[PDB]
Amino acid sequence: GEQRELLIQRLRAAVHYTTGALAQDVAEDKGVLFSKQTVAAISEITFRQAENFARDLEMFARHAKRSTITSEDVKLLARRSNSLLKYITQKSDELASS
Amino acid sequence: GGFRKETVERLLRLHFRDGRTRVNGDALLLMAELLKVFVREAAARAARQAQAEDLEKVDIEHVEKVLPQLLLDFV
Amino acid sequence: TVPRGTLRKIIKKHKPHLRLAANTDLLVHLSFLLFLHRLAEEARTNAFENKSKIIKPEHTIAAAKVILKKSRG
Amino acid sequence: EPEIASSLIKQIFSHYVKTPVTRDAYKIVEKASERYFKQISSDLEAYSQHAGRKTVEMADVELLMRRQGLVTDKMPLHVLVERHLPLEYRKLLIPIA
Repeated sequence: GEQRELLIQRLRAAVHYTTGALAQDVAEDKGVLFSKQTVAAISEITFRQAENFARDLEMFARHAKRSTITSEDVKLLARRSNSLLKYITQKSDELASS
Repeated sequence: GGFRKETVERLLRLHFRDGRTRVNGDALLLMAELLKVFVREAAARAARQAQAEDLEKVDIEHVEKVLPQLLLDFV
Repeated sequence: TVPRGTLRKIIKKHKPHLRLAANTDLLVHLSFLLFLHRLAEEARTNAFENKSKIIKPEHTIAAAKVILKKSRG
Repeated sequence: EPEIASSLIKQIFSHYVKTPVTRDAYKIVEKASERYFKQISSDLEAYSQHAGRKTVEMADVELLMRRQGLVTDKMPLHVLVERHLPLEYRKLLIPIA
């Protein structure tokens, strides 16, 4: 149980590092400072959304009688935004070409 | 920059409701690009918001004001 | 009670070679019902936020945008 | 050309809502309905083609209603059926329990 909580922390603070990075980049382009609390939030929010990308990806595969998540599963996930789906289908046509 | 493939993987695994559930590789890359987009989006909508309030500092209330719409447009 | 065949007919019209099964149209029906339920809940609260006692098109449109989004698969 | 009754949609909507509703507002509700059926149509095409079937099975729908946010942990599908479905329609969904 404790080992889990430790995984939690390493992760949460991980998504925090990357969040803060992406966050700065947007900050430079747009020319505005993000409060620390701002990035904190964006971070937690990202973390939470993960739970639903997760449980929906689980669902999405196990519906194909499968335990292993494919590019197809991400695409299905991403179907609900035409812009978003267009873009991730692009990223997968780049990634598929190897 | 971006998200570490491994951390994505451990993040997805954390929330799975059945032990045996696992993720392929090119998936993990795409879940990475996807996460990046979600974050750059929250950041930019919040910044948009602040900037349109004639503010230099993007503050937490901006993340909240844009948050509900963000969750919608996205998944 | 259900215009079930009308259900199968609607979908056939959208997805012709998509064939349904069993009672599945009863669940599709239910999803539709619960869609309406949502659109109602939402639209009512949009009126009560408008200081209005009456459901007006503006309210229904707002709602349709949101609930219709919540409805995607 | 085919759809569920304008009148039935109106009935169901003004039931769940319990408020007077402008005629034109039901116009709107009906449009929104045409869109709903269109969308979930394309979806179920997807869910089925995903599990390798050319036919939509019951699990595709439960998957849908789950993905909508209707069927969840604290509110399971059998409940929705129990609450919002006419006795005659739940008998085939809840042959007993």
